[PDB]
Amino acid sequence: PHRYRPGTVALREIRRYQKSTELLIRKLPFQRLVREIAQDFKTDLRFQSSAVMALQEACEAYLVGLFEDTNLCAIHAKRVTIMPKDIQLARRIRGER
Amino acid sequence: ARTKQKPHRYRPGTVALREIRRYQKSTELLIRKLPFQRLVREIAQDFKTDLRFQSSAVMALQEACEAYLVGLFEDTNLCAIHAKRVTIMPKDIQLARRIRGERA
Amino acid sequence: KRSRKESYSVYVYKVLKQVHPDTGISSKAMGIMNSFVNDIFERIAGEASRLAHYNKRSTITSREIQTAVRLLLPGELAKHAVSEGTKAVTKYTSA
Amino acid sequence: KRSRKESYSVYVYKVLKQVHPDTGISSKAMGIMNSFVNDIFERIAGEASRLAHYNKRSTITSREIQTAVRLLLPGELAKHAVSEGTKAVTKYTSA
Amino acid sequence: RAKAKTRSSRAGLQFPVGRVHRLLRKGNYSERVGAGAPVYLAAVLEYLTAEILELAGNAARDNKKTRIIPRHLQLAIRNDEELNKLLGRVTIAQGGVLPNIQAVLLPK
Amino acid sequence: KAKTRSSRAGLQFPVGRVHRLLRKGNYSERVGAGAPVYLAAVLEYLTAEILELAGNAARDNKKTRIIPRHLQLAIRNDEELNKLLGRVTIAQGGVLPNIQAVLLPK
Amino acid sequence: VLRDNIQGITKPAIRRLARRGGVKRISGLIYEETRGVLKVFLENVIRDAVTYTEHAKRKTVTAMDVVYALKRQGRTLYGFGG
Amino acid sequence: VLRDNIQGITKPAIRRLARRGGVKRISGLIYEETRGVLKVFLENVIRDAVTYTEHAKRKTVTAMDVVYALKRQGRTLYGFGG
Repeated sequence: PHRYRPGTVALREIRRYQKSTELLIRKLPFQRLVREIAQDFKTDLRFQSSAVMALQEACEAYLVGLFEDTNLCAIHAKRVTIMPKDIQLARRIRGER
Repeated sequence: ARTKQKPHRYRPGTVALREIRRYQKSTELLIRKLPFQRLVREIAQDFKTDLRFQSSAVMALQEACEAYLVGLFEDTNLCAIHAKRVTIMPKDIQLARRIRGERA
Repeated sequence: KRSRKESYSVYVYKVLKQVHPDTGISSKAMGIMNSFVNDIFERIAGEASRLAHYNKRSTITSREIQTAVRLLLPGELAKHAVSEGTKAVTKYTSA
Repeated sequence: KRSRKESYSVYVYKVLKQVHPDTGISSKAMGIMNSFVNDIFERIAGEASRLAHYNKRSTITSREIQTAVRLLLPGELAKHAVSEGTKAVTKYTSA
Repeated sequence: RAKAKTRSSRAGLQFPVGRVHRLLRKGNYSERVGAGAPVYLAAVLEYLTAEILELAGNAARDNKKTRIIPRHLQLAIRNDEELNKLLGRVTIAQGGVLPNIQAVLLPK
Repeated sequence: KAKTRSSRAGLQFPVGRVHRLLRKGNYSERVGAGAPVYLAAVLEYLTAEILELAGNAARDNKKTRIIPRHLQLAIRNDEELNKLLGRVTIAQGGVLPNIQAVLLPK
Repeated sequence: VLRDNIQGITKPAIRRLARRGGVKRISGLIYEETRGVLKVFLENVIRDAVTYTEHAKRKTVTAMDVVYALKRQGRTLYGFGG
Repeated sequence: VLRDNIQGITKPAIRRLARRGGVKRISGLIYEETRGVLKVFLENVIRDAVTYTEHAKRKTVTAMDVVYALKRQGRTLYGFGG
């Protein structure tokens, strides 16, 4: 049948998800995770809707930026695949670690 | 369960490591005072003419510059090792500065 | 709710209407612009207060604001912003 | 005649003679220590003022200082610093 | 008493000089606040907002739309040099990202 | 017969001077009674911490007087202080001896 | 008492976040790394948000607390009030 | 006048700065790059120092102007006053 060579659909997805502005993580799992994390600093906490929306926005921005830096470190080493050492280098240079 | 409760020559790279130790032990400034002072004066002159500098001002500038460059070289060395090299090249400086956010 | 929430919506709308006569603006974009205005305001004000503390002064003047604008904005932006500010002040005092 | 330059030299020397009773200190090191004290003071005071602004209060109390310490210092530094501040305030008000 | 004329109308501005004055006073910046400080600050703020709004409106009209959305503000900010340097550490809600693909990832 | 406030609290740092710096610094319209006491206490704590680490660094170097190199060693060798002073340059402090593993000969 | 909840950040969502970043090929071990870094970032922000909230003597976390906790880390966020 | 002077930052000095950074082998083209980046950093700092100085209506650049211009870029410097 009709198949696409490996990478074609990847470029299509890159264009499609760079053309859009919507969120990329589901809201309910992220909300559960945020509540579980906050369960350690204080019990019986309540969140507004906008608080969780803001947290999701900030987290997605952070992760997208990190992936750009990681792709840079991957192209530096004459590679196309990103690997965990790329993330570690990008975070070390940034000053996070 | 647990209950666990014929003239001597050093091989290329030796003097480099000796120098690395020597200059990571020390604390002096590694640039000469006079050329750095002249450079600072030229720059500030093309900003605003007829300027004067206290000595401690140029000393502060030299300290800040050297600290900046040492940090940049550390990051460059990591970016060189990442690509399986030992030699640092300009593209490593560019990558480190781009990731830090100083250029892009 | 008795409390009132002053914002910059009406002024941003006046600016927009003189810049682009027939272009509206969404509510989310208006919130973006509100946050932008507040952020830049407090940046300039904080820098002005600092460089008035350095010089043992008590008053925040046009000079402090001009120097804060020169310290915070990049080149061309700072040049044009200084032009606008001085024009406004000279038109004001001669009124 | 030229004015007086207040600093923290004598209090730093007292603290040093308490921890290490027989080691001196240089002059450039004392300069570093004065700069450190000033920097940390400014950081905590700025955070406390921001906190008092957010909550529409017009007073800086030990509660604001404590929250600013919790926000600024990392890890166990925060625990020990809060212990010290609380002990000192309790001893001061008991008299 | 003479007929009131506001301070913004005297300076020839669209932003409020009185409100900016009151915010500078109440903000604990200095014990006294001059007379031209609010005029200067208002003119600067108006200039900056007009700049961003013009850029965003152009970006929207180039997309064949009539109204500005946060995507247009993001596209306007990230495509300018000095504006991008002034707002480099700012996240804009629902703004997205700038489309670019590295040259080695492309086919062939 | 007039005691000081730092002596009433049991400190070495001055409470009156910290109170004055808080007042004339344009931080708030009013300043409480225990804010300077709390602040002096935490300042003294941090001072003593870093000074103790630097004095140990000076002793193991066969010296009897603290220099900026010892302050740099003390700060950079501790994790919490390296987080607190991560974006600070100490004049004439040098660096930490560190050679990467792939550079050493083998 | 909520548990695990970190595998709710599925693999397709991370692949989408990478595609928006321009990545063409993705490894097999980056999902663990991304979950780890997301958890770290979230803890660092939520700690400060909760600190602000409890200083105000409230039990509800407002959006302003979040934007303040973000601003204090150099991650200013426009469009949510302020 | 005071023209040239950027070649006054000689090659041995840059080699020393690299050795203190831990570098074992150095290329041939990094000296140009280092001179460029040093010049950029210096202009960015000196512009602000001179701005402070001329706001104070002085003709001499004090060390406090330099430490302020550095502090305003996240490069705090201890030991020179302040």
